[PDB]
Amino acid sequence: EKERVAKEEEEKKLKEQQWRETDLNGWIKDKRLKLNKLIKRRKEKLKLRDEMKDRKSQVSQNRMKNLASLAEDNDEDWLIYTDITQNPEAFEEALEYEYKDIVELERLLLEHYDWRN
Amino acid sequence: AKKYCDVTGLKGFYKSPTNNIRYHNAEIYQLIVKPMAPGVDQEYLKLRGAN
Amino acid sequence: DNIQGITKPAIRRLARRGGVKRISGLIYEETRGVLKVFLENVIRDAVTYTEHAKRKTVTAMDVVYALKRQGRTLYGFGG
Amino acid sequence: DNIQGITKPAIRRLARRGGVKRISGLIYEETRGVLKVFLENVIRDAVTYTEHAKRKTVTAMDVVYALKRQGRTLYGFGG
Amino acid sequence: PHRYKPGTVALREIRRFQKSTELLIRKLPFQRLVREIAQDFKTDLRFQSSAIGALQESVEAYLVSLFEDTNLAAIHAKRVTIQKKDIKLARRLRGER
Amino acid sequence: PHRYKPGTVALREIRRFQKSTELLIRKLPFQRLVREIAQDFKTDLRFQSSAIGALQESVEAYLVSLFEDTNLAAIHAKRVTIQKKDIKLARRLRGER
Amino acid sequence: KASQSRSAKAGLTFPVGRVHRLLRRGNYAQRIGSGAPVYLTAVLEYLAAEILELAGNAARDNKKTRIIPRHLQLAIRNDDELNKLLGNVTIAQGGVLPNIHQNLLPKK
Amino acid sequence: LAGNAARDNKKTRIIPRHLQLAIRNDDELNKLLGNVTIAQGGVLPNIHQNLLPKKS
Amino acid sequence: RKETYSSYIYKVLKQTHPDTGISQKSMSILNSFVNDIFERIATEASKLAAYNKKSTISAREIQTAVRLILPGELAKHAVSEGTRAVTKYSSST
DNA sequence: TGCACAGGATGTATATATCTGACACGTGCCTGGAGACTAGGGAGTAATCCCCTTGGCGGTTAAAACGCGGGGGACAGCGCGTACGTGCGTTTAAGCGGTGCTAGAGCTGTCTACGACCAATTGAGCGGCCTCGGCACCGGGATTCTC
DNA sequence: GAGAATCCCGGTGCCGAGGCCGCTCAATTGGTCGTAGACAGCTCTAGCACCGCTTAAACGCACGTACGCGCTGTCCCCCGCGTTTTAACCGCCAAGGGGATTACTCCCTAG
Repeated sequence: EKERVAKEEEEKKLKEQQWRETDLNGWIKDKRLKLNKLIKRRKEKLKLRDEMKDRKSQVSQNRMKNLASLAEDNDEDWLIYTDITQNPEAFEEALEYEYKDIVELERLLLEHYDWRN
Repeated sequence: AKKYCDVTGLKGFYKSPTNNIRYHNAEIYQLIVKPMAPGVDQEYLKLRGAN
Repeated sequence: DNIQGITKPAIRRLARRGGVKRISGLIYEETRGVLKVFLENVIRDAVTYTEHAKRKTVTAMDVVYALKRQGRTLYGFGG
Repeated sequence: DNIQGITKPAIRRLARRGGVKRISGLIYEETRGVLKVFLENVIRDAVTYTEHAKRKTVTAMDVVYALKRQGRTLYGFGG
Repeated sequence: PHRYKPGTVALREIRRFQKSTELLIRKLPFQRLVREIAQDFKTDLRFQSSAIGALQESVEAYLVSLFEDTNLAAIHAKRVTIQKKDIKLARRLRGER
Repeated sequence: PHRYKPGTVALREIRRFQKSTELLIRKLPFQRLVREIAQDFKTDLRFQSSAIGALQESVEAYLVSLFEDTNLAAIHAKRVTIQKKDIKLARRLRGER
Repeated sequence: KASQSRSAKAGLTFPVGRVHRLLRRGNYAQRIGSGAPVYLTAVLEYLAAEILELAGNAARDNKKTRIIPRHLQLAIRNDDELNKLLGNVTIAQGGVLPNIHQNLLPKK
Repeated sequence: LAGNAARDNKKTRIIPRHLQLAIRNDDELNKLLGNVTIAQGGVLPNIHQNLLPKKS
Repeated sequence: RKETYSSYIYKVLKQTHPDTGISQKSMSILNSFVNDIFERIATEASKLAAYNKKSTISAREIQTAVRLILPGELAKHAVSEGTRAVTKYSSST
């Protein structure tokens, strides 16, 4: 099972190498678009993480209302109670994984904030 | 008397309502004025004698 | 039947207030034991505040001061 | 690199004071993260006592009073 | 008929008890217990109902906090059912011996 | 070709440090650490010599008091080796969060 | 000649003079300065106002018009600096916040 | 108590390790000072039975 | 004759929530809370004044006690409110 | 034998009508906070002395970093049984609530003797200085777990 | 059965732990007065005791099934040990900056 997955990964790497050797500009554009999408998703996640720290924000009021509704009360309700938990360390791990994915997209683009203002 | 920003010395348009420190624009407020250590606001106000 | 004046589902009620799932049968007398070693430390301090005050009844005041002592303070009855 | 001042055989020395036969390798940085919050929590209440004393040096007199305020009153250096 | 999985209606009972704010110990066995436990230190001792409520609220908070401490020590020990050594560990690591 | 069993000399040096009571923490790196952690609030800080010794004794006592607790958590976990999860449960049961 | 109290001189609704009385014959110090009850009164103002804000939002969150001690308990325990300040005090008739461990759920 | 803890370890001088030995053995004194850290006293030697190796 | 804070805190609630009612037990909890906070702050200030060999309690030792007791952002908001109140009161000229 | 239609039964919908039920506002009152006047002593300023502590030397040396062989300890996995959850029959003694009785909480009055306050006094406990032996340190031989 | 690794007995400065005198404030004694603690005496709230109806909660027996527990095979990651090397520590000299303290003063807080 692991050997078949390794052979599939090697075949995918060979297909990516053949696509880079055949159409380098199209693969570079696709990898740049993927890097831009990953950067936009990471920026949205960072904006959400910054907005969650504010106690007077409307997201904090919505979290308080969700906690009051969960106290007020189903598989969906149990899933919402599981997903309404605080996960700062998991947020940092997800940010690290998103940074690793963005670095992989940047490496795929390579293979295929300023101080003025 | 003319009003100046306490951090940079430029033209101070605004003034924070918490520690009464004048600032120039948003980046100064976000980086310097709001997350400032306690006791430094009085030393800033010591320069123009407003402590 | 005084120390077992509390009943078998009473520890169950205090258990399911605590978010537990499965409960054994040998823990009921042990929870009653920590009841004994908690209420000795509470009402010995309460009766010291009682007969210091030249009274032979406990009021609402000495009990919450006894609770104020060890750091397990309780509101609502402070007046 | 100054945060690398505390050394791993010193953490081993502290561990064998506790009497532990087997130490895994992550315990060192775990105790580092534990201790870093911990000493800063008394540096919090030492330098404000120093500042209210109109002093710019710390001593053995305010640090023992900071520990006595939080709740680990320590003997040996007065107080 | 239709039954329930053991451990699913117990979730409903858990959420019912963690919504409901009511008192979980009957007042007369508790007042008998505190009267016969106050008789040892001093005789002819009368009581107050507000003192009864304060005492019962204190011990109810104490079993509650001790009980999630025991539950956390139990799931720490890769189990679901709690036992007596979980209680002894919770008391020893909480500081009261 | 005399090779000791692993853990026997660990227990022997555990015994030697059980009669021992001296400081197990180097002085100058800890002085550097407390200066770099105290510089962040009001600079140009003078320090007395006895304050560093008091800080040494308090950090060593807190370390050994946490380590006995996590030893009890580990021996309750049916293991000999400690982990981060024992340290978190020790911090949870002692209550410093 | 007639002038009003120091509370509206400082713009506060809590009694400055009563706090001064309690600081005087509370035997904390043999001499009490003038500005101490004003500062202490303002601190109690902000603490009571913030607690009443969280209680009012909790009572709005349950669609009621009265302050139940459940609202006070959930407002104190939900918020984290009020958790650290009020960790060792048990609120009379407060209850317990709902929490289930993730491994205790029917994960399947 | 410190004098007895001095004579059982052959010394005529009081050291803080002897003071720690004198406070920790008496249980009522121990919970009297359950929140007190001593300086240069050490900890009592306790070795766990599961951590003790071999058999008999 | 007995003392309570009830009218003041009632007014504080009417300033922000006009249509909200009150349980008497809630006043008992909140009266105990404000008395307990006044208790810890006042003896922290007295302890600090006894430390500095001073016989006088002023605004600065209770400022340091507020910095000692309260968490950091509550400490900074509390000293902001206290400083603006004491500077408003000190402008009796 | 099954299905469709018709008739009866019942739910309900929304404004009533009585009709309590627990809340927020309009008058006394009394006592304690505020204004005004006096005193004295507690921070406040500041200068000066001296002491310790922050850098900077340098040697040297226990001790940490690093790499390497090996061995039990933690990891998941699988089976055996029983203990806790579920359920219905059968108590029982909690809860309400009602009444009767009386201790004891609580307020007031009055007194006088314990204690703050003040002035004089004498002695004893802090401190600089002086002197010497307990213990750590070092050297070398007996002795005990471990392999 | 051997071997590191201990415990145990004897010589060595030493430097840090007991006396001792000088003496300076701080404990001691006496007198005065004005109030607070103690006791007596008083009025009613509130705590204890018991009877009786209702019934929802609690005990007890029966069984069924997940879950606590016993065993097992295995990576493998911690543990003992040799080899650099790198910073910790001890001896010390000098500065100067910061704490202690004296000394008058006035204002603001007690009454």
